[PDB]
Amino acid sequence: SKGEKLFTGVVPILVELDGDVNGHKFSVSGEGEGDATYGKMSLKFICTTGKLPVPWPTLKTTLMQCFARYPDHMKQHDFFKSAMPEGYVQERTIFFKDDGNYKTRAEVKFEGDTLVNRIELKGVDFKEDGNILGHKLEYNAISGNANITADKQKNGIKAYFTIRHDVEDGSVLLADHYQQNTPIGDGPVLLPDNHYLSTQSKQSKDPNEKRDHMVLLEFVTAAGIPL
Repeated sequence: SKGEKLFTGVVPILVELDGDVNGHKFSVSGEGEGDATYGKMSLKFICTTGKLPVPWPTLKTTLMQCFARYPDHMKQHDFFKSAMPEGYVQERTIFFKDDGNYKTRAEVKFEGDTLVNRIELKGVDFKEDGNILGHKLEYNAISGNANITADKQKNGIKAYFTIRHDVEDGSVLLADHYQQNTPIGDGPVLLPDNHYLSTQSKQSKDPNEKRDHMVLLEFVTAAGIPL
């Protein structure tokens, strides 16, 4: 696809998130640049409705795998880039153990020159005193592997992985992600063989930013097929 070509230089990123967890509505915008050759994303995320009613780290996976660096020999398995510019739908259920789940739906596509990630997120039945709504999560960078497999009956892909979140009482809150992605356009796409994306994240704060925010630097690289 020509879509792989759309990603050879640096690409402006816009992220929009409409959320709702146990009623508390919130919104997060994100702005930055992705440079897929290096697998790099640099982004700043702000909560535009005031304080964020969940921990940022729990929103990280939801807030562009099209920006991953596919080794040249794996590039026949790059579904994300093949779907562009029409984009793809990315849905997830994220099951936090001993607490509620988030259901998320997003469209990742080009709008003019910009890569837009548009998200609806929705969580119910969380514990008002659990470690999410009571803000009891530590603020660490989330790294790990997303495990990809073709889903040919749906012309797209699925992923599955578990993020481990360090809690403040010294414990671990496990978050099981079940992902499904399906192409928005009707063009041909690349339906990969099994592989994973390796993410290396660096989370920080702009000190002079006074709004609730998260500053991210990400590196994502595809792997698990040898040649």
